[PDB]
Amino acid sequence: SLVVFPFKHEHPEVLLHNVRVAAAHPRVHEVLCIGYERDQTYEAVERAAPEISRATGTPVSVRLQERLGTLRPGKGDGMNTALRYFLEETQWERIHFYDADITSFGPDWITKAEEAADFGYGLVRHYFPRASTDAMITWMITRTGFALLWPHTELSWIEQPLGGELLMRREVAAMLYEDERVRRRSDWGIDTLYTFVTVAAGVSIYECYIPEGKAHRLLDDLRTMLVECFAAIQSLQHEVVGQPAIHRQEHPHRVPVHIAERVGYDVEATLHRLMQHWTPRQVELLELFTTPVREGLRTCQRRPAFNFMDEMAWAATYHVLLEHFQPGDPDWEELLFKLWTTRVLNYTMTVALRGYDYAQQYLYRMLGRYRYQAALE
Ligand SMILES: [Cl-]
Ligand SMILES: [Mg+2]
Repeated sequence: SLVVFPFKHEHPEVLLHNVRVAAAHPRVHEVLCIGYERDQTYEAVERAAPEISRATGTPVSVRLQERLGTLRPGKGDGMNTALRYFLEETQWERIHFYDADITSFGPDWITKAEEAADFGYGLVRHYFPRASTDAMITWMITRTGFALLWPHTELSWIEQPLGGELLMRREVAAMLYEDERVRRRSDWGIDTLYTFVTVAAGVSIYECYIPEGKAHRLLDDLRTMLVECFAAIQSLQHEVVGQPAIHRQEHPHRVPVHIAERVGYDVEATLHRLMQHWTPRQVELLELFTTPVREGLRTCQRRPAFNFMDEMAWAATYHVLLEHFQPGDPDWEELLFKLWTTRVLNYTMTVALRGYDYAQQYLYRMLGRYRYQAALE
């Protein structure tokens, strides 16, 4: 089996450790790191490779991501390049991906996925305990989209559709490398595409729970990712899903305390950020949205406002966005950012602040309400 770690700008020791771990695992045939560009991290790994290959008996290689897609050159190009390397330079049966920034990696992650594949699953997704204000792109953008657009499918049930930890069988990887929609997503949209396409193709999915968290590197640092993940959904909005998928979730443990109590984003800076980067055009664009959202987002010019951005309003807003949002347009991008920011704040003050369990229950019930609403059409 091949284990891939896509990396951009990571601390070498961090990644090297993970490579060590995967290299030492009895079911791993080869390790490939897939870099954005030849940098500090890249050279550090190119160098350590031999010492590690001798120690473990496992080939270890670094390669550069090639431009296989047509959006921003980002993580999608990396993953896809690894897909190509996997299929064209190796004859291994299964491929894993794990983020490079991870600091809680262990052999048991590899084991759990390998054993689930042995059981018969086509794709294995690792999911993790999250803090109640973590993964607001996942919930408010991805899962919501899937719920509103394909309410009868397994799509909105996928726990972490944006997660980069997974395992594919050779044929699944091949199908994905063949898909033009997949190939195109060179940017942060890659993960959404793997999720969408594997489910749409009727691959059988298992999600395994990693009880210890996912420890990696820690609101507007997220802006590109927000737009690109929203773009991905938008680009798929006309696709049809023509078959069911076997889909099963390892039962989750109670969240660890240090994760439930993890700090979270900066509320003050977020509120302040809602009042910044306005332009008249942003203000004319709001004309496209419903009155409460329009009035709401406009008030943010003078002071932060978010009570208006409830569940229903978010869904309204989502539909307007689906139809009018233009990736690449700086005013649309900022506007999506503000809009999503208010939703996040709303969820934080009216739901998350009521407690971990409450917030979790709320999120699942939200998706359900969205599914039912969409199915009535
Ligand atoms: Cl997220
Ligand atoms: Mg990260």
